[PDB]
Formats: sequence, structure tokens, C-alpha cells
Amino acid sequence: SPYLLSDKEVREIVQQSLSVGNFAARLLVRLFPELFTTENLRLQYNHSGACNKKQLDPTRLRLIRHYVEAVYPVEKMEEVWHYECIPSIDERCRRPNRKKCDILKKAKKVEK
Amino acid sequence: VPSPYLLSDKEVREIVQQSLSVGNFAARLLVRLFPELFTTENLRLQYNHSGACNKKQLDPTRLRLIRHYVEAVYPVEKMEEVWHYECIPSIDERCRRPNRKKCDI
DNA sequence: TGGCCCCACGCGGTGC
DNA sequence: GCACCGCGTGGGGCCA
DNA sequence: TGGCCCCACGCGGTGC
DNA sequence: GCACCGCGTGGGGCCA
Repeated sequence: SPYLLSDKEVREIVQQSLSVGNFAARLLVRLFPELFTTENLRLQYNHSGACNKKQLDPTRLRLIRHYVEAVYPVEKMEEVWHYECIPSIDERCRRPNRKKCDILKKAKKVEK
Repeated sequence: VPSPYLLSDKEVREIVQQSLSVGNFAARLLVRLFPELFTTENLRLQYNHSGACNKKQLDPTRLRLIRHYVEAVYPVEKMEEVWHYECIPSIDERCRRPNRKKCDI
């Protein structure tokens, strides 16, 4: 399809997203820019065409669904492992036995 | 390669219980799976996960195994009902959201 | 306590 | 410059 | 702050 | 009736 976003940009949106719902909402603005001008064409639309409103382009809405169900959970785990587990593993490997300040306080007290 | 490094469900569950967070959980698995680096000789100091900063690289086989346990205890979010019950309401809300709140107007 | 552990964070290095 | 990556560091809570 | 943003929720309409 | 569906609404968190 033509309205494809880059893998890297999609990952960025996942990271910036506050929740899965907010993640979809961000993709909506990113993929439907014409509705989100200061003209607020967005107000004439919803996802289904309910309440006498126009229906959001189901092609792009199906793409948003794809990112939510196929990419979003994988990128959320990927970002947890890389940003939390890996830093913690490295910290544990390089952690000193005694702090630099605790060593110097002993170095001072022992000679004073 | 790992016959001994293979942890049972009971052993993994115990490590989860003493760990304070997912990150700390990964750190404990590191100690549990790399006992030779965490002796009083502190060979751990020559290593990190990638081999950056002139350090040696942790065995990527066991490091992948640590990942496996981390995602085995803290798995993927099953998005089954999420699209219909969370995303769709948010999409409609964003489409109808007013510029100013009415209480502020 | 005071020692061990966890994690947050300013930092310099890297690399384009 | 700036996005990214591990370091050294110390506040701080738990524990024995 | 105050503007932007997010999301929860009572509500009437719809449709079986 | 009743389960379901988008609406209009306002409490509240983030930020510069």
C-alpha cells in the first residue's frame, strides 16, 4: 500500500504513546493529516460512519489496526528489554563493590 | 549448549519473587546464569552485554536466554479485545474532540 | 546503625 | 550539533 | 499558572 | 426491554 510509514517512525510513535488507545490516536493524526488542519474536518468523521457522520477511510484505518495488533506489542517488549533490562545488566556487571565516596571516607578516617 | 543453565518454572518463579522490577529481574538472571563472573574474583568487571568500551561481551547465547525468561514472565499484551474496546473509542474521541472545553467556553 | 543492593543521572565518547 | 550508548557516581531503602 | 492533551463516563440513540 | 454504541462532557496530568 502507498500510505506506509517507516519502521523507525512507527517505533518512535510506540515509544511516545501513552497507551495503546493513544497509540492508535496518534497514527490517526499522522495518517489523516487533512482532517486535522485548523479547519477541523475531523469533526465530520468517525470510524464507522455512525450518527450521520462520514466514515474514516477504511484502507488506512485497517493499516492502523495492523500496527496496533502486529507491531505495537512487539515494539513495547523490544523497548522494555533494550531500555530497562540491558541497562540493568550492564550496571550489574560494572557495579563496584564499595562506592567511591565510601572508600574515601574510610581512607580518611583510617589515617586521621 | 546450556543443560545446567536451564531453569525450571519453580526456579524462575523464585527469582521473580525476590526481584524488585523487570530490570532487576534481568539482573538477577544474569547472576544466576553467569556464576563464574560473580565470584569474589569479580571477573564480571571485564564484561558488558555488547562488548562496548573495550570490554568483553557477555555470551550472547545465555544473554538471549535471559531475554527468554524475561519475556516468559512478562509476556506480550494480547491485543484481542483491545482494538474494539480501546483504540476505536480513542479514534472517535480524537475525531470529535473540541478545540475548547465547554466549561472553559 | 552500617553494609549491600538498586536505580537514577550527569557525563564523555562515538559516529554521522 | 545531536541522537545514541555505557560509564562512574551517589542518594536512598532494605536488611541482618 | 494556562493551554494542550488524554480518558473516563453519564447519556440518548440505535438495533436486535 | 436491553445490550451496545458513539456522543458531549469535565476531572486532571503534563509542560514551559
